[PDB]
Amino acid sequence: GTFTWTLSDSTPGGYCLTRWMLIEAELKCFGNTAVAKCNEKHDEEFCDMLRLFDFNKQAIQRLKAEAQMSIQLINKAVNALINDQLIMKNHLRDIMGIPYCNYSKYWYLNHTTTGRTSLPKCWLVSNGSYLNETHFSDDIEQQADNMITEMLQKEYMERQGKTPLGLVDLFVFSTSFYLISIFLHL
Amino acid sequence: GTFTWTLSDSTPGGYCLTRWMLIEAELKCFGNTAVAKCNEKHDEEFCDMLRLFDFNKQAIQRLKAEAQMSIQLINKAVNALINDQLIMKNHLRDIMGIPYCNYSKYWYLNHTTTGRTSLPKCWLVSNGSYLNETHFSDDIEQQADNMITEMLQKEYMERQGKTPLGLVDLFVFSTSFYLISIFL
Amino acid sequence: GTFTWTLSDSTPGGYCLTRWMLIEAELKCFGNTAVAKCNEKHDEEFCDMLRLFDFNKQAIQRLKAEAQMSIQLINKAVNALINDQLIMKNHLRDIMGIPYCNYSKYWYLNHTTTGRTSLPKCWLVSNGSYLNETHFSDDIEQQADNMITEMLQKEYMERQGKTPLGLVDLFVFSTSFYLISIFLHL
Amino acid sequence: EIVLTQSPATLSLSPGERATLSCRASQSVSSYLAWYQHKPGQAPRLLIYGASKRATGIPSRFSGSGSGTDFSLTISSLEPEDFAVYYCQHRSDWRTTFGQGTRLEI
Amino acid sequence: EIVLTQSPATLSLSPGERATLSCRASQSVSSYLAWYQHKPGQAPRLLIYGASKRATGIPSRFSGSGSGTDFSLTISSLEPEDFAVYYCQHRSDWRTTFGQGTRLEI
Amino acid sequence: EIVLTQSPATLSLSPGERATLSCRASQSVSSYLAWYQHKPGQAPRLLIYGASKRATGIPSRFSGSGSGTDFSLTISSLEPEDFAVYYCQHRSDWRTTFGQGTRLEI
Amino acid sequence: QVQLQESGAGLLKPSETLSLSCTVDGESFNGFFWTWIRQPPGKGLEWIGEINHLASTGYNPSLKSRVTISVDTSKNQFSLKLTSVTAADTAVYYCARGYSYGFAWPNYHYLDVWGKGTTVTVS
Amino acid sequence: QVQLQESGAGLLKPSETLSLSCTVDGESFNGFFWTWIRQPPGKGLEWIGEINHLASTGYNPSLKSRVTISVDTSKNQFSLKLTSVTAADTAVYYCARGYSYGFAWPNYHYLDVWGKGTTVTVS
Amino acid sequence: QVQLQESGAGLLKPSETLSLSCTVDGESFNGFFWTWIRQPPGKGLEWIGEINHLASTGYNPSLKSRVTISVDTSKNQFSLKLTSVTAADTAVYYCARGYSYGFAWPNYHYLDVWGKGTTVTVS
Amino acid sequence: QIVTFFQEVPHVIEEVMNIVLIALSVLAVLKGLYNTSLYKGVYELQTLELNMETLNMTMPLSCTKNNSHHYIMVGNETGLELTLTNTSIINHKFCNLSDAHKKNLYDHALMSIISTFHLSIPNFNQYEAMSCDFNGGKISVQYNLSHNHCGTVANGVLQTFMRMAWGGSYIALDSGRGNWDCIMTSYQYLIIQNTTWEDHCQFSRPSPIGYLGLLSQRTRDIYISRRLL
Amino acid sequence: QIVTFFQEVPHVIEEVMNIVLIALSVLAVLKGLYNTSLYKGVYELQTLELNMETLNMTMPLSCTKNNSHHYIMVGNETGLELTLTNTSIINHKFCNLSDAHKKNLYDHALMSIISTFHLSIPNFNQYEAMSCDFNGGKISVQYNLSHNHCGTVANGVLQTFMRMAWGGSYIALDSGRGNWDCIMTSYQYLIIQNTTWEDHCQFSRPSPIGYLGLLSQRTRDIYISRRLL
Amino acid sequence: QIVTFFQEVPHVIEEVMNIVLIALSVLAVLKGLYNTSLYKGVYELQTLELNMETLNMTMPLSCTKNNSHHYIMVGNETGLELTLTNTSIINHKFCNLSDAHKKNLYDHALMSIISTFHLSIPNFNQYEAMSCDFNGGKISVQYNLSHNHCGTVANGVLQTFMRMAWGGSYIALDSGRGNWDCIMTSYQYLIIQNTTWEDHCQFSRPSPIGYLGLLSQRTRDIYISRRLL
Ligand SMILES: *[C@@H]1O[C@H](CO)[C@@H](O[C@@H]2O[C@H](CO)[C@@H](O[C@@H]3O[C@H](CO[C@H]4O[C@H](CO)[C@@H](O)[C@H](O)[C@@H]4O)[C@@H](O)[C@H](O[C@H]4O[C@H](CO)[C@@H](O)[C@H](O)[C@@H]4O[C@@H]4O[C@H](CO)[C@@H](O)[C@H](O)[C@H]4NC(C)=O)[C@@H]3O)[C@H](O)[C@H]2NC(C)=O)[C@H](O)[C@H]1NC(C)=O
Ligand SMILES: *[C@@H]1O[C@H](CO)[C@@H](O[C@@H]2O[C@H](CO)[C@@H](O)[C@H](O)[C@H]2NC(C)=O)[C@H](O)[C@H]1NC(C)=O
Ligand SMILES: *[C@@H]1O[C@H](CO)[C@@H](O)[C@H](O)[C@H]1NC(C)=O
Repeated sequence: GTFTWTLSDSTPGGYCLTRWMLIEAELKCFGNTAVAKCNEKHDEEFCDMLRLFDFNKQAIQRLKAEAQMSIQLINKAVNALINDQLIMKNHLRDIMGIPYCNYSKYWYLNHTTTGRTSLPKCWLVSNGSYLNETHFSDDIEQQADNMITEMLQKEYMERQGKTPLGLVDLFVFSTSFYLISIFLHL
Repeated sequence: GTFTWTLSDSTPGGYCLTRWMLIEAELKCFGNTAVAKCNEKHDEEFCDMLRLFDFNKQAIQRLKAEAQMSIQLINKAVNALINDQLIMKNHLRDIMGIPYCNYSKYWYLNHTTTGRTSLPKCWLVSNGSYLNETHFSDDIEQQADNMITEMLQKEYMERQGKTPLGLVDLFVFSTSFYLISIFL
Repeated sequence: GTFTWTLSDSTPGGYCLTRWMLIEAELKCFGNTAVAKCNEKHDEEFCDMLRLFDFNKQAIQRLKAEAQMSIQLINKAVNALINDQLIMKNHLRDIMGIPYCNYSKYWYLNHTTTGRTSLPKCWLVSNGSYLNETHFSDDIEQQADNMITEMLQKEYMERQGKTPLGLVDLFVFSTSFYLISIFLHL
Repeated sequence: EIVLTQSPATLSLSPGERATLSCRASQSVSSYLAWYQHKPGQAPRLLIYGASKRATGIPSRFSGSGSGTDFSLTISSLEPEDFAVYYCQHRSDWRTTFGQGTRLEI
Repeated sequence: EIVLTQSPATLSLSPGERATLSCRASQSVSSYLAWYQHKPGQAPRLLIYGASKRATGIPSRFSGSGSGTDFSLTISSLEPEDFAVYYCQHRSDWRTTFGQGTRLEI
Repeated sequence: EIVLTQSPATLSLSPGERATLSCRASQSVSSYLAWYQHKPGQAPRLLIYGASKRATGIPSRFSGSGSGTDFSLTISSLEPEDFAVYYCQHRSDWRTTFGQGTRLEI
Repeated sequence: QVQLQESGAGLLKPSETLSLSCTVDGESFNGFFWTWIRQPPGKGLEWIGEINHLASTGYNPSLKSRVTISVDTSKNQFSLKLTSVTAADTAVYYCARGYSYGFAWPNYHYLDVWGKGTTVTVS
Repeated sequence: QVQLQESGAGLLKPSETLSLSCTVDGESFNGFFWTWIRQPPGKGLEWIGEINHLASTGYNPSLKSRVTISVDTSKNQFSLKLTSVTAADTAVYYCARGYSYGFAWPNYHYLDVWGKGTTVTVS
Repeated sequence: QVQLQESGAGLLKPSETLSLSCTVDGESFNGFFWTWIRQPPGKGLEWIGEINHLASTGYNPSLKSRVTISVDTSKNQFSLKLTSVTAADTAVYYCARGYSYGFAWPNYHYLDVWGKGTTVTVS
Repeated sequence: QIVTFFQEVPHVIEEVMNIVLIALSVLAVLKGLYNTSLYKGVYELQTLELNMETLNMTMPLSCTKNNSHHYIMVGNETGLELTLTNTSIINHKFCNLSDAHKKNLYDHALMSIISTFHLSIPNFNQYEAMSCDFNGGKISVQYNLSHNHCGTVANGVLQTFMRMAWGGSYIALDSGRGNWDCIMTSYQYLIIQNTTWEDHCQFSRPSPIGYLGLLSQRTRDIYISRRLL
Repeated sequence: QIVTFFQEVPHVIEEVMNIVLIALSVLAVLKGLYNTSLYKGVYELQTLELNMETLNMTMPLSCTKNNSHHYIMVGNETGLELTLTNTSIINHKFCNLSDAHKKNLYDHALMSIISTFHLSIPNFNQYEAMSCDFNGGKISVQYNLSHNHCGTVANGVLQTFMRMAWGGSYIALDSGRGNWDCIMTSYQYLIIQNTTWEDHCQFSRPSPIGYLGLLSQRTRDIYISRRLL
Repeated sequence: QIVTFFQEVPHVIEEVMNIVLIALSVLAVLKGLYNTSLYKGVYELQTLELNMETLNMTMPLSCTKNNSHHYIMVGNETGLELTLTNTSIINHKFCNLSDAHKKNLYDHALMSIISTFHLSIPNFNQYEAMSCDFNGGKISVQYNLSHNHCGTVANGVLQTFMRMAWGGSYIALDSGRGNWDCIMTSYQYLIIQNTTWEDHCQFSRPSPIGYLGLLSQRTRDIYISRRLL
């Protein structure tokens, strides 16, 4: 199967990691654009972790928690929460000597003015240490370019959802007719 | 893994629920645009049910059906048909006191003039009863909005497959050159 | 879960089947367009096979290979590589007498001038032989159509990532203002 | 084991009177008691079950009540054919027990 | 348990004649029969197997046929060195049975 | 089984002199050896463990060394309260062995 | 109409084996507890034991060591066997149909159809 | 070229143990049913039994209680052992190689390579 | 501060059962090998055996047939039982606390805390 | 595309850009000539209900009659009745599975369902709590639920029962609200016996969902009972 | 863009709006001056066949020699030969798996494959139908297929065999067309023995697909034989 | 959109199409009036780190103290210590799982973890390599790792251990570089015992990942030891 868990309501449509969920003690909120990626992508570690944390929060909130863990609950919910083949991807990368995600650390780009961010990506490890930023600066640049292009394309898609193609057709044809008329005048 | 079963041919590319498939005892056909969502969504209860019904139909048609069920057949095909984690999602919602899908009932919007419809969504239950419409009205509103937007976007997408970008650029540049000329 | 294995580097961002990987003797390289579909589709047999071959290559390269097979490795990696429900789809088609894929043979369209190709599709069998072309020419024609449309659409998408909709709106408004002005002059 | 003690041991009443018979259970019952009427020469006859339901053909004067450890059977206006021995009866899982029986005489 | 009856128990034929031998199984055979030649003093010699195939070193004049329950051995033109005792032989899973033997004499 | 042989059997040295005591294993050791001092009338006293580490209260005069099969205990400038018997000791999994011991005498 | 036909000899010597049978005529055999009760002279009713159509059984512990109850479902009958009878085993013996309701509170159980009853004496 | 070399004493007394062995020279030892047959004086061929290289065996039921067939794949031999021999066991004993074909119809089985045969008189 | 208080009679006749006990006072009972050592006159230290808090044991093979060692974790004690004592069992007997470090190289083991000892003579 | 826009006019006036475009088109043309529940006005909310019964020939269908009685039907001829009850019908400790397999008289589909149910129970560790009778090819399985509530065979059995009879299962369940996902009921036994087909679904519609979902639970939470499984 | 539009003129001339745009562009330019399988004509249908043999070092490869002989090869040295046959080679009822494990002489990959096969069989309930010999580290497993066909040992074994040697398995299979997915053949035995490597794949190409697909079938359809698995 | 275009100018200025459009708009307007790590200038690279400890109430958390000591904590009270060591603490061959289940004194979550670990080991076939003590409800499990390295108990145990304490477990491992994925250590035993909660995670952060990933490994690679599972 495929994960199905939907994140609880939080960035009106985004999601917020609270102070306790992060090693540094402050709130961190991600907007609806990045979080929407979690609904459909299958190989993003941060999305699996968001689903895990949200499940922990909702289970604690909605069930009567006791000091004894009912291991049954997570044992039967895990595959609704995460892709265990992503864990397997990182295990296979580990044994092959390729940098892999150990799920602790993530990086993202944050626009200095508008505060909009990309979906956090796992900060890979090798030889027992986090990779130097110079090793994956190419991936970082790719994410920056993606942020720009996806923003512009979202702008286009929003316009397409509001302005009918027929109205543009009519505007263009009316302008062409007017140009033909002004040529007739001249 | 992931479901792979492809719906049988039926709305040219859509899918029809026959009179026997429904409690309403009436034929219900759904169009290609709503149905094609089922190819790539993972969290739609109705698409899982469509695949189940189609597998039942094709199995009875192409195999020599007998009174004794071969539980082997469904036991090995089920994961090709449905997402068992969608069942788990509704089970977890149920035990958390959250309204959940029990797969009996679905709602959809139907354009009064054109007959085009959205993909049916599960009508949720809570505390032994279906939710009142006013409880999930926002979802319904959202669905309505989506249909409009999706329809509009569809037009753009199809235009983009028939008119190359370069012809648009050439027309734009020709108009601009003509305007520059008429200024002179 | 869901497959996660990412193809190794090869068509800059594509993938090449080397001469050993094929029955006839020639290298066959596929472009980034076809290969990107492998990252997200769930029902393409050729993508599962690409992941299998790439995993074989990477394991042989990065692990000390020995003549004795470690069945444990493939046993734990298979679901990261392929969708076993796709194998099940073909098994179910076979027992129902529907034409099915046995994963040996694939067909694709190659543009005579530019050498661009569709993503290869399994060439189906039934009653012990491959189908004749004429039995699935419709699929072929659809593939042909897809290529053109997708190609055209891709150009638009690229443009949308570079030219802001604000600039299109500004150009349209300026042109309309100029047209109204030249009408005023007339 | 759940045991049943009936009261009184013997009951002396005139025809047309109100007859009340009690049954005390050692602990809270696993199931509500049954009441049987036993006359010499013939098999016991089921009167009441579920502490308050009438067996088929049992006249309306026979009624019952009770819960927990205390149950009671009542004959509102008893007839001369109501003078017999009476037994309460309990069953826990695979274990059936009878009260000692209350004798009911004119 | 499949048994084989060979007929006739004895044949009297002059050299150069045609010889036919019959083997009837008690039921449809699990396996097509084999025919052996057995001359006094030496081992039985495989002649025919699969009811029709010719073993190595067997002259082409030997032939066989049959199916189901009826199988037959034929010698087209018989030489003086073909006079022996002939056995049909069947095998079901882990059980080998022989016919009683037909003897060819001049 | 890993066994230990201590050399010399007896060692005669003057007070204030350096003393070296050797233990030879029969195989490469499963664990580094321990050295105990034993005086008549009292329990053995742990001197060195891990071939080089001093136990609690052991003066820095006592030292150890060694690896593989060869191990040594050294007393730099021995005092009159050092003259006693010395045992090396090895343990493999659930098997403990001692050496015959070396007597250090004036 | 349900009938329970009792059968078996009631005249026995001490240490003999009482052997009684009861045949069921009417309604189903499954879902009931076929029960043996006895009443000694000058005493109350005593549950001997009971048996199901699955031949699962329950016994009075004061008799458990010396009692057996069996069923023959093919002829809808059930039997009681009491070994090494003594003077304390003289009684009237009844076979009865018992029904237990355990599906909802309050649970109940009763014996609705009774056999005629066989006088059994030993001396 | 395949040959079957037979050995074992053929002269025995009643109630003794007939013990014969046969060594295979040529071709494989696996895939064949190594078979013991006998011919009594005046009678036809009689199947005693057969064995595999896996020590799986089949026996003629009339002799089953007295017959043991064994193998030694290391030196490619197989042995017959018949206990408590009476006058009915006087016969010529053949060791033979059997081949069974059961992979397609019509199935067949034969005994292609035969041993010389050992005369066995018990008296 | 850890003490090993030892108890048990040291005076015995041949073929009797030596029965010694040792109580631990201080620190934990888990994570140690409670060990019995002996020194017969004219000889060196000899390992009798050892036991954990899980009652897993190891014995010197020259005595394994006659030695039993046991633990009582309730009162933090461990016991030695030797049977069929002969003159070879005259010795001073020690209970000691062993510690084994096997988590990193070099592994080591020692006997750091010892009991006073008991003189066990048989005659 | 023009006619589609003329049809979808009402939802595009609110956008100012469309008003500007329409005004510009009109000006250009003029200059050239000179030289029961309803949403967004048109979308009716309609519903459908699936007849799961039509799947009977290829998959089991579970439904609840009432608090105590539930069913999993297999085809139109046979099924299993699952009853929560205080009245036990088996009073021995046997479950002679190997002999039943050897005799091979039961319905294979029903044995498969029994196996799936039993293998889906989490942390089952009291074999004494399960009794059976398979004589004559019948299926009779009795789980003794008598007794923290989370670590009890009753909890694991009820979790499995809730999933297998999903829909209508709640009326008998959650009577004692437990910690985490744990269930407690007032019943002392869960009994599973084979039965003939009958329309029992008074409380909830027949559905295959519970069974299909429980297939992936098999063996997920079994304990090890020996070193070599 | 524009050059690419020129390159695809045949596919875009047919559209009316493309023609209108071209005409408008041409008019505006003028006025500014005044002031063997082929598809769509260009797409050749081409084919490729994968050499699955190159995978031999990391996964088993199945192929079919003929109706009766099929193989699963593990690397370039060893494998298993699966024969459908009327000639059994084991005539006892033992399958001494425990002693085979204790001795630890067999090939571990081959034991893994045998385990996957046996655990994938649906509803196996006749332990006497399976006989084995593992002496000396060899693998020899014989399933007895002797006899509705759907609820038999032969059906379950054949289903597993078909999947394990998928591709070329069918030529001995489906001869007796059964109800639902059920298989029937005329063979009385299926025999699996270890063997050395050889190019046997006369009928079908080597392929890892059957084995990989069977991996998820393991234990899916086993019966319970005891209460504590 | 206009304002957005104005604020995103530098990234689009480089495109000649955007410059052309800007120049055209400006000309049209004029003619009408006549009648610490930075990326792409604006993006700062920031990081977050997840506090997995907050999950402790609903899922196990593994971490590594040092080369020899690793832990899987369940809640804030209990857990399992996994120690690679040369010092064995069990010197017998029993693993009395049946009696442990019958007595039912152990922590159910801890027994679940033990079961998952043991069932996840590939090709376990030497039952004498596993010894246990469960008396009093305690959990003590000892794997003998003593001895190609691929087909050994030591390798299978170590692979399972590497996954169970993934993150921090590698420092104990990869010491003998084996063929394919096979592991070898100098340690003779792996010991698992219940412990009380303590902050042990000096070497790697607590993490549920290894355990969650190991859930899907259960039973994937076990051997059959009997015909009827
Ligand atoms: C998902 O969640 C939803 C919401 O909780 C749940 O919906 C419930 O579904 C159940 C099961 O279908 C519904 O119960 C049905 O109710 C019907 C109406 O009952 C009322 O009205 C009748 C009079 O018409 C009254 O007598 C009664 O007291 C109620 O007030 C009723 O039609 C159904 O019962 C008939 O059908 C079943 C199923 O075939 C059959 O077993 C019954 O016997 C009965 O059939 C007829 O019975 C009569 C009398 O015996 C007989 O003479 C006749 O021949 C029979 N046949 C016919 C053809 O008439 C049934 O009880 C319930 O209302 C729904 N709840 C809500 C809140 O809407 C879904 O089931 C859930 N899905 C899943 C998968 O769990
Ligand atoms: C449960 O199943 C058993 C056997 O699988 C059924 O008993 C058989 O019923 C058939 C159908 O009438 C009879 O032909 C057989 O003689 C019965 N076999 C026996 C009694 O051994 C039984 O009826 C089923 N139970 C229910 C309640 O349906
Ligand atoms: C089967 O395996 C055994 C055990 O290693 C080997 O010795 C034997 O030769 C193999 N047999 C064949 C036919 O390959």
